[PDB]
Order: sequence, then structure tokens, then C-alpha cells
Amino acid sequence: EVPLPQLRAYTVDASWLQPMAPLQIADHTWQIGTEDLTALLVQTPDGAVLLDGGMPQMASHLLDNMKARGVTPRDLRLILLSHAHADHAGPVAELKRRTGAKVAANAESAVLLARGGSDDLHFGDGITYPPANADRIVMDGEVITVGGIVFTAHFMAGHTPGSTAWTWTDTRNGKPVRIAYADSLSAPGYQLQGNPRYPHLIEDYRRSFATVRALPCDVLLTPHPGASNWDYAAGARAGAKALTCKAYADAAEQKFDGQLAKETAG
Amino acid sequence: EVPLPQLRAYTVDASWLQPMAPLQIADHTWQIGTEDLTALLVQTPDGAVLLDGGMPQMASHLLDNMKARGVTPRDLRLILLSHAHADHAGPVAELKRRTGAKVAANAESAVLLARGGSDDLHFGDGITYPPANADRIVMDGEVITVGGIVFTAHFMAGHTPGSTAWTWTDTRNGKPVRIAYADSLSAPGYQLQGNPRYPHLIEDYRRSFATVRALPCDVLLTPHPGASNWDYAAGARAGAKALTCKAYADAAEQKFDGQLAKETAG
Ligand SMILES: O=C(O)[C@@H]1CS[C@H]2CS[C@H](CS)N21
Ligand SMILES: O=C(O)[C@@H]1CS[C@H]2CS[C@H](CS)N21
Ligand SMILES: [Zn+2]
Ligand SMILES: [Zn+2]
Ligand SMILES: [Zn+2]
Ligand SMILES: [Zn+2]
Repeated sequence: EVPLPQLRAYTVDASWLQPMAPLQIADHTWQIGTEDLTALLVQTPDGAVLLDGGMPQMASHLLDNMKARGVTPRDLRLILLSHAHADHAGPVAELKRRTGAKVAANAESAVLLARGGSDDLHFGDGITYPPANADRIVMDGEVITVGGIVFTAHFMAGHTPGSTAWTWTDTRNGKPVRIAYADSLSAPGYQLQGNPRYPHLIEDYRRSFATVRALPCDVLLTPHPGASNWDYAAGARAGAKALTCKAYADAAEQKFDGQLAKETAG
Repeated sequence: EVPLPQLRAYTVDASWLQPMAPLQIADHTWQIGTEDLTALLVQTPDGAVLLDGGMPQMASHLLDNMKARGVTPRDLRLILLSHAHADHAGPVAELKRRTGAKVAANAESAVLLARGGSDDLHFGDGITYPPANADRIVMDGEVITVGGIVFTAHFMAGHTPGSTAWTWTDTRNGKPVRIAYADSLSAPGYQLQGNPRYPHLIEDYRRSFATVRALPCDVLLTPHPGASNWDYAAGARAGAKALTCKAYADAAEQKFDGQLAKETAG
């Protein structure tokens, strides 16, 4: 007698779960997540924005870092997402319960967020998290303005259908810094060709490489910092080795072409 | 450096996950779940009803047992629930994707089901499962009829706000058998007194004991069979030692009174 298997929790590298203090990126923009997951806090005179929250169990750490920055729960106005996987949108439901924040996302991300990442096109129910509702649906190229910082959505479907880059202009040393928070361009274990759940997967990825290459991009940040060669633990040198958006897109495309060739061979 | 803890999966006793073949309860009614979780299949000339599905990973086993019974995915018309915890509603989302089934539930169970059991009044996010939407909302005492079997909802709030007993009349040996599928009356680790998330918890449980005592009840079944002294592995004697609804309610109330006294002492 063999019982059905136990449910398996979504476990990750310890660095993904390693708390860090807030690391300033530009005058209004801070990394407040963990060593290996991005969660960006943007502070304005008219409230704060969070872009991604990381894993589900990061909610309280995020709230601590906001507090350290001067941002109370009522000051958090808006949550934006790169994509609605558990390691980026994980604590969103809880953050909505514990703060004033409302979520803006595109339709694809909203429907995946609302089912807590279940029935994923590639992962099935293997990587789920508490579901949350979007409060605003955004379209490609739409802007959201908070405390006068202007965030623009750039859709870059592929990693998930709803993958989005967010761009905004901050400052440092009195000069503008065009920040591009580009989503993942990876396809981990995905069936790329002839996938019945995502028939135009390859065309979407190619289009997304071109989108990312062309972003306004003085500084690139990514949901997994290593993807853009950030090292959040490296202090004053954390961003020193960061890729350009062009280099990030080129590397992702070369990796993707390799994966396609391997899929054909396997 | 101490990272945040990994997520912990909801793991259960192996007997809860031990597949069994269909066990007939009455002419139209079969247990098709596992040794220690109830999932009742009711077959009519106008489609089938499932009452509970057990754990999330039981979906395929349920579908196998339906097939063994003559019930194809398109023949499954209706899913009813005792309560929307992971060990009873776990596979509902997947069953909806893979069958014709629609879900009927009361409002409390629908909202908990739709958030996949997250933000539970007592468990928090400790016991979550894939979310699903209800297709029909039922009121207390409302009837649903399928292929001419009449199911009546009897609300028995306490274990969850949306806890429901379902009753119907089947036959055996040409005589009616009034079957009562009563929900859990347990309060595992619950704060009973002065609970800010459930202020009238104790009054609801007392009312629910009285509801259960009074059900039409030739045969009692419960979501955890041991609660009503069923032994699904005992073959022709599986139901021999089953409690009456009266005895089940009395035992739950005595246990509940003990728990209250212990809570006061602790
Ligand atoms: O390769 C990836 O993109 C990462 C690293 S591990 C893999 C599965 S979980 C996470 C979803 S973004 N993913
Ligand atoms: O005591 C109970 O009612 C059972 C047994 S174990 C405990 C927590 S999980 C499940 C929810 S019904 N519950
Ligand atoms: Zn992802
Ligand atoms: Zn990720
Ligand atoms: Zn329960
Ligand atoms: Zn249970």
C-alpha cells in the first residue's frame, strides 16, 4: 500500500530568503527585499510604491524595511509586479491586508495573481501562493503617476503571459536616472515549441527581447538581481557590474536560442 | 545570518492519502476517497454529485474511481462541500478544469474557497490550496435536486463559518435511507473565547450541536470518517460502528466544553 505523495512546498535557495537592510538605488528608489530577490520601494511626497514583494514569507520583512525608510502601512499606495509567480508576488495578498496598498497589473498578471499562481502554463500547481485581486488593470504603455514619479508599463510576455517591464525616471546628483525594472526572460524547464497552452510562446519571447533592448535604461534592475549582474550584498559596489538592457536582452536571447536547439535535440 | 524559514507544506497522516476502491453506502451513494478522507459520489440517472474531494493531490484518484463507477468527467454535474479546508476542498479547482462539474456552496464557503483557504480565521496561510469559484450560492435549508435525488443544506457554522451538513434520502433493500453528511465539529487549536476574528464562535458551535442532533439521520457520515466511527478499510463492517447524529453531536459538545475549560485554565 502506497499512499499518494505529500504536498511539496516551494523551497528556494537560502539567499532568496536572506533579509537585507534597504539599499539605495537612486534618490527615491530603494531595494528593500532579500539578498537575491528584488523588491523596490519608490518614495514620493505623495506616498510610496512597491514593485514586487518576493516570496510569501517576506511580508513582515518588507514592512520593517518600509518603516525604516519612513513609510508606514498607510503610506504604501501602490503595488506593481514584474510577473505573478510565487517568488515575486508571494506576499501581495498579505501586504494588501496589512497596508493601504492597491495593486495595478495587466490582465494576464491579474488573472494569474487571482488564482494564486495555480494552473500555471508550465508549472501546474507546483508553485502556488495566496491569491490576491488587482484593483486596476493596465494596458501596454499605460502610465501610473504617484507623488509625481511616472511609471510606464512595457509588456514583455514570455516568462509569463503577463510579464511586464516598469520604467521611471529618478534622480541622482541632480541628473535624471532612467531606471528600467525588466522582468525575467528565462524559460525554466518550459516546452518552447508547439506548446498547446502557449502556442505563440517563441514569437512572444522574440518580441520581448526587442522590447527590453529598446527600454529607456540608464540603470537596469531585474527581479532576480543576478540576471542583470547586480550583487545586493556588495554595498557601494552592488550595481557596479550591472548589465545594460541591451546586454541583458542579448544574453537572454542567446540562452533562449540554445534552449530551443537543445529542445529540438531532446 | 539567518534566512527567513522555507515555506512548509501541508502534510498529513498517510491514511488520509491512502487510495481505496469505491465502497457502497446505499443504492446510489459511494465512498470514493481515501481510507481516512470522505469523498461521496452520488449517482443518478441524470448525472453525478460529488460531496467533498479530500486533499489536492486526490483529483486523479477521484476521477479513476468515478470511471470505475461508470461516471465520465462529463457526467459529473455538481460538487458540494462540507467545509472549504484544504483536506476536503483541496482538488476542487482541478476537478472543475477536468470535468463538467459546477460548485454550489454557501457564501462563507465560497469566499474561503475563492481565496484557496488563505487568511483562515484560525490557521492563517498555513493550510492553503488552489482557489476555485462557486457557480451557485446556497442559503440555509435550500435544496438542490439532481437526477431526482434531493440534497438539503443545513448550516452548522463553527469549524468554519461556512460549515454545512448535507442530507438526502437514498434507498437500500427497497426502503428509504436518510443519509446525513455532517461537517466537522472540532475546533483544532482554535481560540474559542473572545476571538476577534470570530466573536460569536461559541454561540455558533452551540447552535450547530443542536442542528446536528436534529438532522434526519438513519446513517451519519463525516468528512473525517473516524469522527463518526466509520472504518472505510473494514469492508462489509465499515459502517457497523457508526454513531448516530445525536451521539456525534453529544460527543463533540462534551469535547468542546472540555476545550473551553482548558482554554480558561491556560
Ligand atoms: O530560472 C528562473 O527564472 C527562476 C530561478 S528558479 C525557477 C523556478 S522558480 C523561478 C520562477 S521566476 N525560476
Ligand atoms: O482535528 C481536525 O478536525 C482535523 C484533524 S487535523 C486538523 C488540522 S487539518 C484538519 C482540518 S479539518 N484538522
Ligand atoms: Zn517566474
Ligand atoms: Zn522568480
Ligand atoms: Zn477543517
Ligand atoms: Zn479536515
